[PDB]
Amino acid sequence: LPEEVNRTLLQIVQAFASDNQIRSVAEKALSEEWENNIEYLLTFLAEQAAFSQDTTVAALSAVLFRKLALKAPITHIRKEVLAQIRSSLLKGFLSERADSIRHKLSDAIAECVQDDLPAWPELLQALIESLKSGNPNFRESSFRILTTVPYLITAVDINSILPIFQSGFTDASDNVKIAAVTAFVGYFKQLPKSEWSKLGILLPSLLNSLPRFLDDGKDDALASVFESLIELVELAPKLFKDMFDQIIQFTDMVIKNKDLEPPARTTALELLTVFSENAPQMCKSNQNYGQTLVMVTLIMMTEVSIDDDDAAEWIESDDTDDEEEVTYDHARQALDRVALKLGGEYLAAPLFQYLQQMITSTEWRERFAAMMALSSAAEGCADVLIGEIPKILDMVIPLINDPHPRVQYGCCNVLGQISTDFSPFIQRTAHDRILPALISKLTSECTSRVQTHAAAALVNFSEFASKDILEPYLDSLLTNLLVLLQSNKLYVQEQALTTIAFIAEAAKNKFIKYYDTLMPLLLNVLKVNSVLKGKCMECATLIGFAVGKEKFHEHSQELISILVALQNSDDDALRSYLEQSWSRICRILGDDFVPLLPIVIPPLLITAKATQDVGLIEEEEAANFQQYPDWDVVQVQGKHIAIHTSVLDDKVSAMELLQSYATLLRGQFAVYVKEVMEEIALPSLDFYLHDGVRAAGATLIPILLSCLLAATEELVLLWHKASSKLIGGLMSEPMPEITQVYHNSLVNGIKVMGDNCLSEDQLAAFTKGVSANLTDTYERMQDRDEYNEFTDEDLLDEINKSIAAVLKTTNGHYLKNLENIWPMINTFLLDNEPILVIFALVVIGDLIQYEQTASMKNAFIPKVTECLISPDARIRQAASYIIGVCAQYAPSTYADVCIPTLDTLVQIVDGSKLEENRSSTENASAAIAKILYAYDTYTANWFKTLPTITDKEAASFNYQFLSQLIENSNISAVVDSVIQALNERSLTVISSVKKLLGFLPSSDAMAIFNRYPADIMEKVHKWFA
Repeated sequence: LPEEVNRTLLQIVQAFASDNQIRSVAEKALSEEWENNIEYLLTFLAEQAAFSQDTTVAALSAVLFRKLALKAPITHIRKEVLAQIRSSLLKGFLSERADSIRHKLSDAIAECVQDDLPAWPELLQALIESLKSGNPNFRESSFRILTTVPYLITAVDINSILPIFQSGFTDASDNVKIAAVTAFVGYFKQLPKSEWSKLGILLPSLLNSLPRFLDDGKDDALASVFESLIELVELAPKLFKDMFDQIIQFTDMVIKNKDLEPPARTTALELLTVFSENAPQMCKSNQNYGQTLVMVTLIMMTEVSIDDDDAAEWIESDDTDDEEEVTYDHARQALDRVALKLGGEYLAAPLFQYLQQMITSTEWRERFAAMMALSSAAEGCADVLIGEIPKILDMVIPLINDPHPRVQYGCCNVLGQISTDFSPFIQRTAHDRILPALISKLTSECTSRVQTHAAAALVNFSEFASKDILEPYLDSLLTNLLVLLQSNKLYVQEQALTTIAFIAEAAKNKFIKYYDTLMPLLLNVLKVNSVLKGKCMECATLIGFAVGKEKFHEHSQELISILVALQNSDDDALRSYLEQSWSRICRILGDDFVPLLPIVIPPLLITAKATQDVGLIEEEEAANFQQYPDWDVVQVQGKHIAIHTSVLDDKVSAMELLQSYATLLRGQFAVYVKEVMEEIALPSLDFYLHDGVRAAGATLIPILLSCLLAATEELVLLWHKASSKLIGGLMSEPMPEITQVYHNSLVNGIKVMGDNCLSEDQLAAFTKGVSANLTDTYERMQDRDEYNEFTDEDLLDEINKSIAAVLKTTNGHYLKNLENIWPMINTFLLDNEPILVIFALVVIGDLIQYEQTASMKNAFIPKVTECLISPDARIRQAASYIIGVCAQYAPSTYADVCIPTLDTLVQIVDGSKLEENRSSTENASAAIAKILYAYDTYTANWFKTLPTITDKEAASFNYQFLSQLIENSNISAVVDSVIQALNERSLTVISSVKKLLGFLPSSDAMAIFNRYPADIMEKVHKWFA
């Protein structure tokens, strides 16, 4: 560099070390003054990083160099100057640099290796030498560069690179070892699989180098390696098959060694568990995984109240978790997660081997652990455990009265967890065992923690319990809970209110009995602490719904005044109990809520208008932004962003409430429609960073319209704006799941708005979207390895609904646009994948409903007649509906196919009468009835397919036909066929039947409804003329 340039830059970069003022003045100077100067700047910084004897200036420059070299970008730099930079960087790397500075140089160097940059063979050469150096920092930094630039691994000869890694794993220095493993795993995460087979052979060397960490007592570094291995299991789990037992045994060995600090034990557990989430067939196929996993997690769950056998510290504290019981926490999460992926088929047996034993230990911690373990595994193993239910209770329930209060707590928990996981069956079956067990723990004989947890477990039970089942136990439950309500400890009171609330909600009308006593107790609590009052308001309004409006009106006025007070006064946890309560009052009050809207809606508007609160951010400026629970950072197109997740979640919550107020208030909500639609719903579709928002936006639309419609041009303006943005969203929406919501949204919009609600350019725009969606679905299904082991059906189901909706609103005229995507529809019809076939068949049936299709008759009847006798009942269903609809709307143009196939329909109609394909064969039945109407042996066949109970449109036709086959000793089958249809709520046919019964003796007539029980004879009486 020119000598002047140097001291200019030297001064500025020295201003960087320091204060805001001196350091911002330097920042300005650089960003304002320094495409004319970039290569000088780059050259300067690279020289500083390489040669400056000042640590701080050196570091700074290296970091700056890295930042500015991406921004440049490095590609657009003069070959002449790249070379100089590369050489000085390399010279600095190979000189005497402090460890931290070599790291930064390494990362700068990485910025100068790029596929389209001129070849840099000096780097390869310097790395090969450095890996052989006796200075650990040279070795570490070399693997680091191969971590950042993994493609360099491909550029080295295979017979050099393999020994490089084997040496890496084996190195004297732990830091070198960590860097080699990082680099090794990094390889897999940056290169295509076609390249993997080339380092894969090394996994054994890596695994074999593991026990050495334990020998050296270097378990903290073991944890780092376990973390790289965790990533490798996600990428290439199969690679570990057949060294499988050796990693399993090794992690077993480590987890059991309980004077290791926990990091190495918890990461080893994570390694174990992650296999089940990435290679379930593998873990299932070896008995040893399940066994080690269960054994190991049971041990860890024992690690509670350490050095505190009485649990003194725990009885005194609140019912929140002591998050300092880390290994215990990890163990239950693990057991849960594995159980979920492998199922009970695979782990009930090993689990129970160990439970039996620990249940009876004299170590309380083990009896506890057994409860917590069952409790963790229960969801996952539901499939098997749902039928070992009395056996479970026999083991669990004795401990309800265990000497030790934590075992008691433990027992309450299992009863709670199980009540949820085995619902609704367990409510029906075990109330006689469960409720008394729990109720007995409510008494003030027991400790605060246990009483509260028993009360907690009662919520779990109640969620899925019948009012009828709970009824005999209410008095007992209530009297006990009232005691806890008076407890002296905040948390006991709070749980008591919540338990009462949720019991009440289940009890419904059976709770009316208890209302007069409870409600003033509740009012007094309110008049007297945010969670208490919120939990109290929640309890009051849940009680209010359970008892109904009239009864709730005894205190509603006062309650409402307290709500208002609470809302407008000087925890954000309260805001929610308030919101949900107002909303619950509106479900109780019906139209009487309307006066309250001006209290309740304004705060919801504010929240529901939160903008996409985004920070276009920088690489380092992330990991710290990531610290916050309330924030998450993602990458859009390489360049990153910080999104305030909490705020966006809150927007959704508020939109949900706006949506339910609209749904219940209907016409009454009309005053808000324009505001919510334009300032909330619609802008929400452009929230590309949060799909909940986008979805809530779409579901709001038709509900808003329907509200304005019921009250009253603006409706049209709004609808036009809305439908347009939905349609345009169909082409640009990346998530198929959201795409489905838009279509469903349009269908609902169309049903609200009625006839011809869409314009011609809209219809064309909807077709491109439909086409893009059909295109992207085909391409995803043409997807499905050496290393690895309904959202599409649902989307297509909805697209069928939108197309039908659009056809109906246009009354056929959409057939013109429909021609453009016939190639799509055709490919589908003759693919193999049954889902695409069903889609196309269903579209086809819609086309025919609107004799102008002959154009195509020749193209799809061959496939339809195939489909008729497919193994797949959903295919037969779609096909027969098509044939039925052919005869109905296009009778002369399809007379030739319909009558031939008529025999096929008599055959398909005869597994037919099952639940699973009752659907299919009911359509066939209706299909033949349709044909017999459009154009005697056949009709007698048809009859032997009644009654029709599952499909509504089919049933509609068959009994219309049955009514014509009459008005223009089968008599008890005739009547029954009809009674069954009504009774099963599938579908004037009655008028025809009356006349038939007229033509019989009074005693013959009466004997038909000999068979029928009282409840359906109550209904029969109220059906007849």
